[PDB]
Amino acid sequence: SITENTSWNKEFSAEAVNGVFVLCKSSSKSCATNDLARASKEYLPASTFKIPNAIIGLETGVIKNEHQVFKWERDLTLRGAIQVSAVPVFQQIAREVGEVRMQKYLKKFSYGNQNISGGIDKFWLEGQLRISAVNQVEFLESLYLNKLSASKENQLIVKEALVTEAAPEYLVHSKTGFSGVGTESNPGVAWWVGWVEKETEVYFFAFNMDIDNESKLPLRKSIPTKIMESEGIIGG
Amino acid sequence: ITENTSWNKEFSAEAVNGVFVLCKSSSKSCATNDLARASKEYLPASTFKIPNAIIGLETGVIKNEHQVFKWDGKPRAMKQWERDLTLRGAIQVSAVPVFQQIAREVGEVRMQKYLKKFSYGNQNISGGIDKFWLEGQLRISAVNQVEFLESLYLNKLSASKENQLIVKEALVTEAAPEYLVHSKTGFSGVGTESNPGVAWWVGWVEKETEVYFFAFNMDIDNESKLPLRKSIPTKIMESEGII
Repeated sequence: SITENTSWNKEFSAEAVNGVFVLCKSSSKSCATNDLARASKEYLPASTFKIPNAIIGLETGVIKNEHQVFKWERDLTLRGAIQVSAVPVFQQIAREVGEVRMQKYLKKFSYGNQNISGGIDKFWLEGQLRISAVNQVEFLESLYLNKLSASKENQLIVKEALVTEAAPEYLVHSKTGFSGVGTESNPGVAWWVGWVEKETEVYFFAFNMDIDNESKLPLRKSIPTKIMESEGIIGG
Repeated sequence: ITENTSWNKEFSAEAVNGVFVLCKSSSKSCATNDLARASKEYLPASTFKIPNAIIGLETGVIKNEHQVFKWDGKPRAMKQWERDLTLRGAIQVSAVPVFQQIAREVGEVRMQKYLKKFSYGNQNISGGIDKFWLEGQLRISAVNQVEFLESLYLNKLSASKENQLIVKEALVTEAAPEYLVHSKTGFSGVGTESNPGVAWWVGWVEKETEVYFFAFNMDIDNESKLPLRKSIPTKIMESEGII
């Protein structure tokens, strides 16, 4: 069940932006958001698509194993290619997977509008593919639980590649995305999605915002952090 | 495996008797400050949580990656262990009573089998099923730790690849887009001035597309010197440009 917390709008206003945050404790049955309408609106996933693309890459055999090196401006591991800008790597993966297989996996994953038109190597960046913050949480929860239609091994491999913060009792798996800086009337979209394991609890999250100014990009992390901090998740 | 006498500099200041073993790419290319001590076997103390976790998973004693080890509200030796812990948490805070109970459930026969498969030190689990790695006769060298960890990195242990991956994520301690560290500390206790305890730091570092396996141990008779198990090897690694 998802509920609306309009008091969270203060954190978007303060900084002057239009966006949404979805935060779920334990499971996607217990979620809250600043804006119910926008929580279900679908946007270009941009680099958040590397999550399903890597899983599909591994399942189809296009990516050999966790230790494959993607050789070149620099050579990258799977983790490095996900965490850094590595355009050509994932373009090459998508072309190798192919449209029929890509379409079949997005069906199995219930990934957004499942519309991959616009070119096999750019549909998630300039094409027709769209996904909501709610659908991102649902997808990430399935991954967490090894419930996607993929081997547990491959789900595990991608999950370690997504670790971004680590402490003994606090672990964060996450991924950013950004379609580009658009204009005030035709803004781009920026994302931060993932999950936080704090002690024995887990929190799934998905954030997106409209971006029409290059200087606003860091808000994709700061706004969610501030909201999570207010919920008591960050530290004590 | 060559010996690097220049690395002794890092141990000289603190009068530390210890050894560091560092291997670039594979265990076929290693360096150490003390060739003799590199193969000398010591109590693994909490570094044993690595094989123990894998064995707990393989035998079904540990259900999966999301198992919660519930605290019963009864006193534990460390306040940091007095709470519900995940598998990763229990490893990271080195929650001894959690792993003692795992060991009991695994049992002597299964434990012996897996230590043989894993080529784990002297494979001597005498001393009581819940204390052999802490005060018993089990002994492993720094070189053996590097061999074992490399197997784990490569998914080559005789355990499911899923289970090896689960334990690998539980060992992550430092994360960045192109830098990742998997590691585990150990500390047997302070022994005596005459028969000192041992402290350990073991693990591996992924930097860009390279991997480095490492194991450190030292004699310890004063708990105040404990951070040197991380600081000495960190200084050696940073001086080699592993940062």
